[PDB]
Amino acid sequence: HVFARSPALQVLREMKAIGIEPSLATYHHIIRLFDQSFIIYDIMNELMGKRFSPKDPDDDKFFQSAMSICSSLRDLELAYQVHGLLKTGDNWKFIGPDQHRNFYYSKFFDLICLMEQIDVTLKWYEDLIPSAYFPHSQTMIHLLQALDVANRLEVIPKIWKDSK
Amino acid sequence: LPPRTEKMAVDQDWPSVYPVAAPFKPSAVPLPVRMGYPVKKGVPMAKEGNLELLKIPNFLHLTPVAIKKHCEALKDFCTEWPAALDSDEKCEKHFPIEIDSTDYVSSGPSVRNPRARVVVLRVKLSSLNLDDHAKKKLIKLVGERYCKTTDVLTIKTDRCPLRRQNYDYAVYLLTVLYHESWNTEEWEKSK
Amino acid sequence: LSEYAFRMSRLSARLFGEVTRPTNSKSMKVVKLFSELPLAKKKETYDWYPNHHTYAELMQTLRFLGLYR
Amino acid sequence: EVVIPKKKTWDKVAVLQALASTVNRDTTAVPYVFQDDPYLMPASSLESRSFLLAKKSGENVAKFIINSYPKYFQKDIAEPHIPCLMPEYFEPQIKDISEAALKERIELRKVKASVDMFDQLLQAGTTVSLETTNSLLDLLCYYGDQEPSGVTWRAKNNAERIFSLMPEKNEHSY
Amino acid sequence: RKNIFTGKRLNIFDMSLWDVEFAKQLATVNEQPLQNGFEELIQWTKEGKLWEFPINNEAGFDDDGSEFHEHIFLEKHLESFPKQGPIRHFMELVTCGLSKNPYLSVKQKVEHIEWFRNYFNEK
Amino acid sequence: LHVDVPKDLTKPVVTISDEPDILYKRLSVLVKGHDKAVLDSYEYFAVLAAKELGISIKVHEPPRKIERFTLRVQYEMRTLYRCLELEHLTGSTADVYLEYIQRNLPEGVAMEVTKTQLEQLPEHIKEPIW
Amino acid sequence: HAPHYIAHRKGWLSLHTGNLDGEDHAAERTVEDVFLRKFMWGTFPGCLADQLVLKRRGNQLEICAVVLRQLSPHKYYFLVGYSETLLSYFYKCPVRLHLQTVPSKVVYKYL
Amino acid sequence: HYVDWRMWRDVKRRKMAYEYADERLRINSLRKNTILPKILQDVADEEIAALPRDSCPVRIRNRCVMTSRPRGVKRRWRLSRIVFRHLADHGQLSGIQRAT
Repeated sequence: HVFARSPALQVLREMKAIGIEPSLATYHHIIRLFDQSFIIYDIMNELMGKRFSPKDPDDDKFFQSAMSICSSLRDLELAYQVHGLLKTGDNWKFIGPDQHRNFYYSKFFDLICLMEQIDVTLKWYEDLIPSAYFPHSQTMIHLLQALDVANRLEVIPKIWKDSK
Repeated sequence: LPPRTEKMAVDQDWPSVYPVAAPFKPSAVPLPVRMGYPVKKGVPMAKEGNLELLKIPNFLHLTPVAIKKHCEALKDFCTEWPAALDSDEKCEKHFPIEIDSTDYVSSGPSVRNPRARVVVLRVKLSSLNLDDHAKKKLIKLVGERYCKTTDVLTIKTDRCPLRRQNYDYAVYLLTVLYHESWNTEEWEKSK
Repeated sequence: LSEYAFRMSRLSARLFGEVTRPTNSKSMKVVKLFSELPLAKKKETYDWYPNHHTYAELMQTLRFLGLYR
Repeated sequence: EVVIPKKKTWDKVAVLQALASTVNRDTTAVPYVFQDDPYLMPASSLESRSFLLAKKSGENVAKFIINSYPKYFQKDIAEPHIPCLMPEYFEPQIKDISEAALKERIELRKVKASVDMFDQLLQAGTTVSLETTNSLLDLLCYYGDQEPSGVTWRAKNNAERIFSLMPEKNEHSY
Repeated sequence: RKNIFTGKRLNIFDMSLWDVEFAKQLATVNEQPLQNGFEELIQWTKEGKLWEFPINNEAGFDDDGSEFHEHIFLEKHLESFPKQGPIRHFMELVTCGLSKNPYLSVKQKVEHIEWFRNYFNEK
Repeated sequence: LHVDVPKDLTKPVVTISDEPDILYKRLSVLVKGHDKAVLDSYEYFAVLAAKELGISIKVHEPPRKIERFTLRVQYEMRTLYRCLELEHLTGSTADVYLEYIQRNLPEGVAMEVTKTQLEQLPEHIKEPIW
Repeated sequence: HAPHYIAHRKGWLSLHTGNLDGEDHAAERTVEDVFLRKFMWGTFPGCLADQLVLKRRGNQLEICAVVLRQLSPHKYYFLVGYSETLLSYFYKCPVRLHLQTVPSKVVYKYL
Repeated sequence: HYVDWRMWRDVKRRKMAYEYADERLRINSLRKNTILPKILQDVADEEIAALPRDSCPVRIRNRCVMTSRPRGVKRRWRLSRIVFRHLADHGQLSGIQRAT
């Protein structure tokens, strides 16, 4: 926990200096150590545009953890940055098993519904569901709350038909 | 559950719905197409449950939009025909020899076809360095492989199992025929 | 025939790998015997039948395992 | 001046990958692993997982049948030969008491058989190669004296006994 | 206000079954379900289940890497036979037949000739 | 997809070797079927692909074949043909185009591709031996 | 429809290159078809609403079947996986099934 | 598990015909040439005769692969007329149609 933050950052600096490149597992470990939180901005800033290959068993746990942070911070630009990293090249293969995929996507879509304009929320709703994942009832409640906030109450029938 | 053709927009990207060759799915193809010989005072059968539409090798995965998108992405693999060769008149001048070989695409667990080993070499004798005696001897040696009307010597090799071996044998046959046409034995004078 | 024609033919038959030494009709059967794969070694002959043991005992195993009716 | 162009080479799957890069994901369909039929499309995450598990269980049953009765699947008709569609052999073929059979059992990850044959080689006075015993000890330490499917290190387990019996213990063993 | 990649470091450094299993664990990191039909065809081609296009009818077959001259000139195996007898004429016929056989390998043709050698030897 | 789009795509690796490329004077593609409509659709597809890749293509229809026999009850087998003559295309264009149109070959349709490679004389045939 | 409408109103259930002029292995494909039909009819008892359609493209083998919505989807998935694997290993080719469910037999008339 | 005893007998014949084919061809090749001395041709007549009788390639019959019918078999499909007509009439034989 908190006693470890500076030693872990020091270890990351050592690994960079020695010429051993970090992997998704390293950033996953650092993020989950700090989350118990602005290091994620720099981690993303370094990761933007890069393509990765499987180097550690824990690599697949990065995106989930990263997405978790974006939900707790309620920072939507960071969520878009993480998703754009996921979409670059063959990055999607690191989304992990179905449980991890559903966790990642549920937190992502909850954040979109909470912070984004309603029409872009509907575009993401149609693009992500059901092709990417099957929603949880909490996501439907969040989407209805978003529609209530945006005062687009003409859409509840379609949402209920979808939930059915 | 309701078919997903109800959720498809009228300006969607159809190539993504049928990326590859797949059998007709009535719940995926958003067309009210009908097939069947109608009964008396009847209508051709609907798509849902139709086995006849299920027996067609449909081209839903190759639409003009999809064909153009595929052929735009496949341009990167191509090389350019050398501009110097404008017609056959120059192709037969710079490349005298022609090698015909055939491949066969059937459907089955096995790809082997015995007819794919045959190789055919075609060369015009006027494109070889032969004098009068050499040309006469070459014609008499080859026999019916040579056609006088076209001036073309055709060597068809199928002895070897493989196609590369037959091509090598055809080249060897041409070489030995040329060199023995350019040789004069004792019995030659007995013409 | 002729001396010239005979020698020319006996040389063309050496270039193309035919019978150079003179031979008769009965003896040319050996060439056909060894050029073609014999009928008993053709895949239409020795594999004319489906196995019928693989096919029948596979049903027996499948039904015993309860995966086939 | 006939300028013959230089030949382009590519991997066997380059063309398929280019065509795949042309097409984008379908927003109105379930994942490709399921079937587009409305009755079979999963409607919930639990239903999707259940269907995938059922499909994998069916594949496993078929694999069990194939490996249990190779004699019905040995007949090869595919040219070129497909190795991945042939039965797999999980049984030792060498039956004599010899180091090669031990190596075979280590290759097959048959832990108990390997331990028993190492004991039998010791009883037969046959001296075991250092590399062979290191391979055995790899298998034992990785699998913890259990056959393939946590296991807590049990004192005086087979790995420890084999390790103590070793005439020469090199760095790899430790 | 400065990136986490600047600052202190440890300052310490400057510039079997286990390994195959570690590779198999690394393989599971990107083990995802098939996403569309092209991915399925790609995987089948990589496994070796699908034919590689454009179709080559002699795929996986190289005739033991033999050349044409090893199929067509088999008269170097007739050195142990009588050099001018009726046996030589007969074996010349046999090798003329065997050189025109696209269905046998060089090994099978030499096996034919060796059977003939042995048979004539016993007699 | 409206918003969720792939940011970057891994295009395949196509390496320019140093070896010379094969030249095919002609390339005859004979496709056989039991159904004329399938051969017409395949003609449309193949011709459009040839036009889009810049290959020179001309199409014609060889005469059909009908095998009749009797077991009385008389059965029949029709074989229809379509010939696509490609001309003046190199080895790599030939490979890519043939892979495309063979992968998209509809069920019940067999193909016979005859390739007429252009080659030079061997150096052994340039001049006679002395 | 009667057998004399096979090329006029009906089609062919199985499609392959074997019976074309010049092609080979017609008998092998026919025997494969017979086994496939018996195997599928025994592995999907009372499910198949109509005949199978056996399609062959290159090395592939597509069994496009029409089934009922009587059996549960889990059993359909289990049987599809089992059949795919077993037939792929039996014929040494990549077999694939394309089930299409209908509510009930698609009646055309009443003969 | 073949159709009947007669089919099993013919499967037995085709097995030995395959095993003995090379030896039969070679011994048969000695007797079909007017080069080798008659002393040798006469013995190969004895060698070929002594080979097991079912190994002779002339004792194999083209029975149907589904009904073991001895006659009425189309070699291209290895199917007797009754079994062929059943499959052809159901549209289960690709490309086959009734003539008009």
